[PDB]
Amino acid sequence: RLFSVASQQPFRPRIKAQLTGSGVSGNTDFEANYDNLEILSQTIYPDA
Amino acid sequence: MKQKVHSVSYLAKAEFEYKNGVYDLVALPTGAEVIKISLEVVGLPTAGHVSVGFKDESKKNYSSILTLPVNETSGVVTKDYTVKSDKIVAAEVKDALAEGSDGRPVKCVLRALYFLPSVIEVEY
Amino acid sequence: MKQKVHSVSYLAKAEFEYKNGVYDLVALPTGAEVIKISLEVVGLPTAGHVSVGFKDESKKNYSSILTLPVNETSGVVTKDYTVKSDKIVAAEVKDALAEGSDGRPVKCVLRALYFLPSVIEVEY
Amino acid sequence: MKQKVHSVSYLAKAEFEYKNGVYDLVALPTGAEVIKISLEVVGLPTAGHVSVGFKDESKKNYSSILTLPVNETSGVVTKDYTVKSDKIVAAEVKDALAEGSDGRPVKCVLRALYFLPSVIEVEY
Amino acid sequence: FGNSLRSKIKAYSELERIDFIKESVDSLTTWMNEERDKRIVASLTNDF
Amino acid sequence: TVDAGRKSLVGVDCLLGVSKARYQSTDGVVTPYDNQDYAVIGLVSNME
Repeated sequence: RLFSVASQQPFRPRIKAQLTGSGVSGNTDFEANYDNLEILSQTIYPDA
Repeated sequence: MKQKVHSVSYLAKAEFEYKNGVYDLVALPTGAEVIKISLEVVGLPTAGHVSVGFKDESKKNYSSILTLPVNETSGVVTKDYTVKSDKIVAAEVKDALAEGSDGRPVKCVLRALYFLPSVIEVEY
Repeated sequence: MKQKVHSVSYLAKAEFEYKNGVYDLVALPTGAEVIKISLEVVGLPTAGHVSVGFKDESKKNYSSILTLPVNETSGVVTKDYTVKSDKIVAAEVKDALAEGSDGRPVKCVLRALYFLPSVIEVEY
Repeated sequence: MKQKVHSVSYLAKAEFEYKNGVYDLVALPTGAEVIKISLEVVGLPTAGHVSVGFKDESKKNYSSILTLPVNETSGVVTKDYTVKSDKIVAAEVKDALAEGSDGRPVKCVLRALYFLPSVIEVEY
Repeated sequence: FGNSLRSKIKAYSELERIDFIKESVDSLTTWMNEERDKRIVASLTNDF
Repeated sequence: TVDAGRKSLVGVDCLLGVSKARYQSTDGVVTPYDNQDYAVIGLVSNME
């Protein structure tokens, strides 16, 4: 993939992971089990 | 200074009538942060033990964590627990006859203070 | 697995200055789930006892539940309590003179962790 | 009957792997109402002590409040604490070698239940 | 002085056939009426 | 919107002042009305 970054600064794409957390069942409050939205990043540096 | 903490806490109170048998007192979710288990005997027992412990929702995974003879009539677990598939707090009374010395039936009360598995991020 | 639990919890902290008298430390609602009472002595007392217990809002229904002599300087009630009309946690010091061995006045701190009577339904 | 109480409570759980060093387990705000500190050893240690105590965010103000030898493998602080600039709960292990008798590394879990400095007014 | 009632999850409320808003309003109006009347009676029958 | 919008909360509150009529003298002088219930006489009987 060719990134359209023309600023040639080190770039950092990010992805959003799938939720692998159990939820809440029945009348139980959402608060009893919050899920964690995780973002993963990677940085690309230039080379001369 | 930044961390994740459990911000949700529940207390479950359940009574049983202190005679031989097994009782499923408190239900806990996976990842629950059990921080206090207390057992109390209301009345004057004459003979018997109460053993509270953990067991599965279905299968026979009972294991006592706190044993109470007749005399002290109150106890608290000395240990803290993260719920890992042992999602039943249960209590069994192996020896017990009728109330004894009172004429009024003997009660046992179990209170379970536990924190929910959910976490939030806080910095101080 | 389904139950009703207490989801609301408060902590009340109150200080008194450790000399003879009666102090009304913590107020509790009817149906409150008192799960921890802790008493602490800040300083070096020389003589006296502190007795914490329960009493009515008005009438003279005082009854000690935890007695602290001079030496140990800290204590916790061994028992758990559901508030039934005894809606005052109170502490009395029958013997005490001036600070002693320090020159700085002796403090006593009482912390009461209790769950409100409200319940909610949860299944796990 | 009217008072101010702490209505917000958090639990912080942190693990370290039980070998010589200093670990900053729990961060507390100023005015936090620390009401329970519990330390647990998961595994079978062979030699060593764990000392939990309080220290500053920066400077070297460490002072042990609970010491755990190898044998009992669990402990709870006997005292209650209001956070006054000692905003780090820390644990140090001065003596420890590899796991011992197990082949699987030895864990230590610290749980800190504390009430936030915020207060609200309630009458019962 | 006052009360309140909290419902269950809306799915349960529509599943066990309770219209929580209307029922709660009615029952709380009732409770309030008896509370005012007990106030009146308790003040009235106080020290004689 | 108490859970996230799932549940609800119906609350009822009243502010009310009630008191048994008992008029105190606006000075120090003694009148047959001072610490006396204005219009109330108690009637006590063993209930059973």
